Amino acid sequence: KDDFAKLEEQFDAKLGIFALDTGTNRTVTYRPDERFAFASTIKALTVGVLLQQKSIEDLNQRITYTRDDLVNYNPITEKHVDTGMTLKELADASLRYSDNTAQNLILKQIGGPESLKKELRKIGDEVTNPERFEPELNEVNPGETQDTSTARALATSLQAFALEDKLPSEKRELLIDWMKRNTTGDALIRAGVPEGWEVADKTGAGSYGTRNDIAIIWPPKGDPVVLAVLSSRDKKDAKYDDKLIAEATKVVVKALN
Ligand SMILES: O=C(O)CC(=O)CCO
Repeated sequence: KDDFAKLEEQFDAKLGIFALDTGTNRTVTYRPDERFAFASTIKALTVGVLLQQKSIEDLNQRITYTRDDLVNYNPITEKHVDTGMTLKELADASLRYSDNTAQNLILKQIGGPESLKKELRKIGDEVTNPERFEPELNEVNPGETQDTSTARALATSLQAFALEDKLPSEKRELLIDWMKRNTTGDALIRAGVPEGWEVADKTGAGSYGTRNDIAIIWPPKGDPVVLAVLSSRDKKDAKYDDKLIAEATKVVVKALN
C-alpha cells in the first residue's frame, strides 16, 4: 500500500485500485471503495447489458441517426451518418474507439441510464450510479455520486459479464474479444503487465483529470485477474498522465507475484 501512496504523491492524484486473482482469491486493494467518475469505463458494462438483452442476430439491426445525434467525440459514428450502423458495429466503436455517440445509441437501446442502473442492481452492483449520456456523464464534481462507481464495483461488474454466468459463453467471448482489441489503452494497464500477459480493457477519461482503466488480464498460464485502476485529481481542468495507471498496474502484478 505504500507503493500506491508514493504514486499518489508522484502523480498528484488519488488512486482507486481493486484487483482479484480468480484462481486464488488473493486481492490487491487501495481506496477500493472510494468513488470516482466512471467516465467511458461505463461503456463496457453498457455492452454487457446489451448482450444480456439482444440475441446475436439482433446485433445485425441497423440503427440510423443524424448529424444532430452526434456529440463531441465520434471517431466512427460521424463517418456513417448517411448509412447508419448495426448494433454490433456500434458496440465495436464504443468499446474499441470509445465512440461517445455509439455509447449513447447503445444506451437508448437498453432503456437509458436508469435501465442500466436497474440492470446493474440486479447483478448485485449497488454502487455504480449511471444518470447521464456522453459526454456530460464525464463531468463529476467533488462529493457527487452521479455517474460514479468504485474500483471494487467496476471490477466486480466487469467480472460478472466477462467471466461469470451473467452472459452465456459465446456472448462472454464476444465481449472479451472486443475488449482484447481495444485501441485506447496501450499506455495504461497494457503498459504495466509483463510480456505474454493478455489484456482486455476499457479506458475512461473525465473531469478533474480522471483517468481510468478496467480490465480482465490473463497470465501465460492460470486464471484471469480482474483489475480496476481509477484516478482523479484536485483541479477541474487537470491533465492526467497515463503513466500513473501503467505504474499502478506494475505494483498490482508484483503484489500478486
Ligand atoms: O479513454 C477514453 O475512453 C477517452 C478517449 O478519448 C480515448 C483515449 O483517451
